Amino acid sequence: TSKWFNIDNKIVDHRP
Amino acid sequence: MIQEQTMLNVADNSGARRVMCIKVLGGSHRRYAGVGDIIKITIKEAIPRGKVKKGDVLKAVVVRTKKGVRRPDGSVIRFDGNACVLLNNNSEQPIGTRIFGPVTRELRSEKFMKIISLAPEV
Amino acid sequence: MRHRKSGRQLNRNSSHRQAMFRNMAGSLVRHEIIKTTLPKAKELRRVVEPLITLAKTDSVANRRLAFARTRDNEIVAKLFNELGPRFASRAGGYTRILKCGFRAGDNAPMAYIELVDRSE
Amino acid sequence: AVQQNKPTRSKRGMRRSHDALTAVTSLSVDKTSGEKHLRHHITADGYYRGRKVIAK
Amino acid sequence: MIGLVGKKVGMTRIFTEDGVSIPVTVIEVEANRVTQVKDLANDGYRAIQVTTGAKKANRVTKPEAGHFAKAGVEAGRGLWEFRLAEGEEFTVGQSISVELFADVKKVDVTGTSKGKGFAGTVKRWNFRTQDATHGNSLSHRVPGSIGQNQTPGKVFKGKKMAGQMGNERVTVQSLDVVRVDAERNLLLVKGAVPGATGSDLIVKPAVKA
Amino acid sequence: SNIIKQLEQEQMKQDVPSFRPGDTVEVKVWVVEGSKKRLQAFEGVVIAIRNRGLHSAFTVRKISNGEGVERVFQTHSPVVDSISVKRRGAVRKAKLYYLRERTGKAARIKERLN
RNA sequence: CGAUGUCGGCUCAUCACAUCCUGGGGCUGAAGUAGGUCCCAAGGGUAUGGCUGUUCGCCAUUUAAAGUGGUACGCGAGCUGGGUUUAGAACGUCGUGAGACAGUUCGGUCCCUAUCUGCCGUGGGCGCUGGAGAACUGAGGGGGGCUGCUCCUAGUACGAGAGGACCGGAGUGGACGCAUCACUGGUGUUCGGGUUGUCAUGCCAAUGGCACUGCCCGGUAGCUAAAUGCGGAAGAGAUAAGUGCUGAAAGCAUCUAAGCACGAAACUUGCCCCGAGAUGAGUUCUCCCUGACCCUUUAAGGGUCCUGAAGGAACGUUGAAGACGACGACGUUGAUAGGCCGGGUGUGUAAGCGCAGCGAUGCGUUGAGCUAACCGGUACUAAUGAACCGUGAGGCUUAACCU
RNA sequence: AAUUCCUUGUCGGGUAAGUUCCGACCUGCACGAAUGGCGUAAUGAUGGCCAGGCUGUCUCCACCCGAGACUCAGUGAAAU
RNA sequence: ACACAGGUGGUCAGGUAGAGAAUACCAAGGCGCUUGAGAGAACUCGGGUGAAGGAACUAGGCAAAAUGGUGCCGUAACUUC
RNA sequence: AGGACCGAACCGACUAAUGUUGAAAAAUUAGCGGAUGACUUGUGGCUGGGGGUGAAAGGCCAAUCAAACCGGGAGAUAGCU
Ligand SMILES: N[C@@H](Cc1c[nH]c2ccccc12)C(=O)O
Ligand SMILES: [Mg+2]
Ligand SMILES: [Mg+2]
Ligand SMILES: [Mg+2]
Ligand SMILES: [Mg+2]
Ligand SMILES: [Mg+2]
Ligand SMILES: [Mg+2]
Ligand SMILES: [Mg+2]
Ligand SMILES: [Mg+2]
Ligand SMILES: [Mg+2]
Ligand SMILES: [Mg+2]
Ligand SMILES: [Mg+2]
Ligand SMILES: [Mg+2]
Ligand SMILES: [Mg+2]
Ligand SMILES: [Mg+2]
Ligand SMILES: [Mg+2]
Ligand SMILES: [Mg+2]
Ligand SMILES: [Mg+2]
Ligand SMILES: [Mg+2]
Ligand SMILES: [Mg+2]
Ligand SMILES: [Mg+2]
Ligand SMILES: [Mg+2]
Ligand SMILES: [Mg+2]
Ligand SMILES: [Mg+2]
Ligand SMILES: [Mg+2]
Ligand SMILES: [Mg+2]
Ligand SMILES: [Mg+2]
Ligand SMILES: [Mg+2]
Ligand SMILES: [Mg+2]
Ligand SMILES: [Mg+2]
Ligand SMILES: [Mg+2]
Ligand SMILES: [Mg+2]
Ligand SMILES: [Mg+2]
Repeated sequence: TSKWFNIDNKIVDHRP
Repeated sequence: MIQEQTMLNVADNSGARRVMCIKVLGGSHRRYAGVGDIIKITIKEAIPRGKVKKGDVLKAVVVRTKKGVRRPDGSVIRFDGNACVLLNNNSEQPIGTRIFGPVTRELRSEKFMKIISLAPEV
Repeated sequence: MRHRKSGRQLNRNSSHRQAMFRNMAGSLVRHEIIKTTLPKAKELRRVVEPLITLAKTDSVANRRLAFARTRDNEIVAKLFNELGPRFASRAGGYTRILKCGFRAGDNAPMAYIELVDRSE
Repeated sequence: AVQQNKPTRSKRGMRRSHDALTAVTSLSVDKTSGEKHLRHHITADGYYRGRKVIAK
Repeated sequence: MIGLVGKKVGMTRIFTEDGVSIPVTVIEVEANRVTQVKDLANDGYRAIQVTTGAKKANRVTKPEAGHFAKAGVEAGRGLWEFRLAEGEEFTVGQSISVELFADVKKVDVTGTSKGKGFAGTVKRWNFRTQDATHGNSLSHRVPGSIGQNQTPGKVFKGKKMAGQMGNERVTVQSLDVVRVDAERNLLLVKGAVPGATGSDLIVKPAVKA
Repeated sequence: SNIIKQLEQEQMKQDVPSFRPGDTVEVKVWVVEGSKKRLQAFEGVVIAIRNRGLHSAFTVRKISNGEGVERVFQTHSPVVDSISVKRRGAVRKAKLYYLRERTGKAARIKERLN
């Protein structure tokens, strides 16, 4: 499946 | 060892009763005052009559510290509590006129003579 | 950081250690030989040899102490009657540690410890 | 933290330059029984420094 | 001038008439016997080489022994040089006592610091300790950042980091000499010198005022 | 500590009487008052004692003019001169630190009388 | 755009100099105290708090000072997650509405075991031209470089007054640093004692387990700071801005073109530490090896028997040395560790027996009993007789001494 | 003001010092009466502010007891 | 997906203290959890104690620390009583 | 008497640290809420995909949800990589 950090929004969204 | 914040009792009239150290004067970053050093002070308690009133900002002389004092030979004097004598902001020099509780020999200063002249001990 | 400290830890806590060297002192004073790891063996000395010494003088008290440690009346008994007098004249060093070395299951470094006059 | 390139077969070997073992040499003989043994250790039979301790 | 080799027996007060406690390290200073003199001829420099203790015969090697052999032997603990400066000494185990410091007021003293073995920052370098609390995740005594970003793109040399601490040379300097006592081989210098009890010490008159 | 010890006991007072935690000793200490070198008396309860040869000290607790003061004398110091016991305390307890939490009538200690 | 994590704080930094303080100067509308401004200077130092997410800023109070900038507006494979920024919700606002806002409002998961470079430590290998044990030389590198106040000079110089010096002394501080446990103390689950609940040792009495070390009072060594010693320097060289001497080019003037003197926390040193892988592998002292013999393509050639040193390593007992390696002490001709003897220190009058008492309990024997890592001693135990590694006189050339 | 941009508005209070808080003013950028207005005892793992106690949260970190980290033996992964 | 610190309804229920099926120590009974042995570093995890100070920390007292039982005495604004 | 009070079982999931190639695809430890009620629980039943159910979050409908899963149209179409 996918690692938790990839699914998680705060770490992943990082630069909008 | 007195340091910013820290309540002190007062060993004179003037009428302070409870007082808080808001600065250890005498040097950049100086951590502690003790022995017979000078500190800036904000009155927290104050009797109703009294020379001083609550909220005043003055200086004062550490006269008893619980960590006490050493001097030569290796002995120690410790006092159960922390007390000071209020000084007028310009002239140092007690604003009070009577001293209470014992004071120590270290205080044998030109400016602090009036304290040991008063004061019933050491 | 250990400078001048004394007393091994054997990866236990004070409690466990205390009870173990108790069971072991027994196991030694009883059988007069035991097989055990060299570290455990060496420490055993600082438990046992004092007991034997203590026994060299018989009194009610000295027994009752030898019972607060060890806690086995059979061994406070073997001391005092047997080991006490049996060494009454010996300066110290009632034991000796002989090393066989390297237990199979865990490669632990091994050794025998016996009462020094075992003879039997 | 992970490699960016496969370490080589060479590099592997290098790292193992120190992983090699030492023999013994200090193997020594009992004065009574014949017996090879580790120095300062009981022999197979239970001899050590000539004397026979341990029946086993 | 030169100085001597001693042994820290260490640390006790001596009281004075007018009532003051002078903490002193007690340095035992057995006579130092010059094992060799050195000269601009046998290249280099002017220095003397002493030994002081006593050593087990079965511990003294052939060479060490042969070296002691030239001049009055009785092999000591070790050897130490002191550089010279218009003072002179002949090698026949000249033997130098604590006599030397009768008139000295100074003295510098050098030991081998107690061995802390590790420390890491905080102990080693007085680094500050991160929030003990307040959300800190596994970073309470850690060193924190150790560089900038791409542009140094490296850690600079000599960065303060965790590692071996103590068990190294260190000397102290100044140190008033309190008492000199020949035929007792004692030297009381005022307070605290590096290294542990029993360890070897080198004392020399202070280089600073 | 064999070469010490020697250096030490050759400084120790010998006249020191025996006291005991609980006793109400009076220590008379030298003091260069200002111009005069006089004696000054400190009288209080012995609340803790040393017992380390030359380095022997003890702590005396006074309760002066309101709240306490404690003095640790190094017993073998010149500045002490005189020390006499003045009352015998019944405590069974080596350190009387608990007295600090007491006050007056609550802090009295029985005579030892034996 | 098959991901280049972002404000602020925290921790740690590092450079620049357009220098905040300290240092040296010129000018001053520089009397003095004290300012202003420009020049030189980057060695070191360069605030705690209130409010706010802040940076900032305002305010309080300090200080010699609270410098301006670069470093992915340094620093999230170091921390935080308050701000902006996920799905919830509401206000105001816009919109018929879904919804929306650099409007506001309350609530939400920041992973990565370090291969490489770097960096802090610490070993192994080989080299350094016979081997070996020490002691060195010091190319080179790193560390350190802060400053207040009081007293004397002197109420003198200066100034109508008020006020108040340079220069030079002497003490004593702040922050920082190194070291150390003698003092003062912290810790002290390995010492002693008190005490609650309960279980057990047959029972009384005395003891042990478990309850956070059950709770707690003390506390030995060690480790330690708040504890107590010490440090920044003096001096020397060459300079910066600057001031000069002498002095022509240019009869004069001129610090400069020749020549000479001053001159600062910057520079080179002095102080402390590392340091011969300094392959440019250095110096000094000491110790050790003085057998035979064969083969070929005959040369820094290979080998056989004898030999096995100085020393090293291994092993053992080990250390105020230590992650492991390493480093130090010792191995019976022995105090290396444990034990043991005596002492100390801690605790604070054991158990047993007696006395008083109805009893709880008190007293006597008794400052008893017990007492770790301490001290001084002591071969009782354990450190074996040996084995192992390491060799057997150490290249060529030239020169200088001698043969 | 869960609504105020200008805004840390202004005045009063608390603090040595208060962009928050409590009380007011009204100039309501852009409250308002069942997409309810204004109050309200009690209740709340609700939001903001204050004080006593308390303290290793901090000044500033020290020591200790345990589990890892380190060494030996056995087994033996991972992303890239 | 595992000899997985998780989830799984009903039944029985001793002693000492205790209000108690809380809690602590036990009985009957059942277990020591399928790597161990040494070391006594940094750091990390979980605990204990701390001179003087006492919120100065920080977005915020986050976390820790403190309070803690029974009987009696006694208890303010306000209140829908 | 009580959607009454304190508090275990039982039901919950407010804070923190740990864990994040876990012991665990959502738990552990210390604290926390409810605990005679709109409580909680075993067994069995009914509701079906633009449909269910929803004290309402776009929640849940088998570790899947702004339209479940399985097979089919099927080699959908892809001016894009
Ligand atoms: N257990 C995860 C949280 C988590 C689980 N599944 C996730 C999926 C997406 C984001 C986070 C998660 C953690 O370490 O926090
Ligand atoms: Mg010892
Ligand atoms: Mg226990
Ligand atoms: Mg986490
Ligand atoms: Mg932590
Ligand atoms: Mg680059
Ligand atoms: Mg990436
Ligand atoms: Mg400039
Ligand atoms: Mg940035
Ligand atoms: Mg937020
Ligand atoms: Mg005048
Ligand atoms: Mg005049
Ligand atoms: Mg009984
Ligand atoms: Mg409001
Ligand atoms: Mg509407
Ligand atoms: Mg509710
Ligand atoms: Mg392994
Ligand atoms: Mg299993
Ligand atoms: Mg299972
Ligand atoms: Mg239970
Ligand atoms: Mg297991
Ligand atoms: Mg293990
Ligand atoms: Mg404290
Ligand atoms: Mg506040
Ligand atoms: Mg702050
Ligand atoms: Mg604050
Ligand atoms: Mg809390
Ligand atoms: Mg708690
Ligand atoms: Mg209810
Ligand atoms: Mg309830
Ligand atoms: Mg689902
Ligand atoms: Mg297709
Ligand atoms: Mg088709």
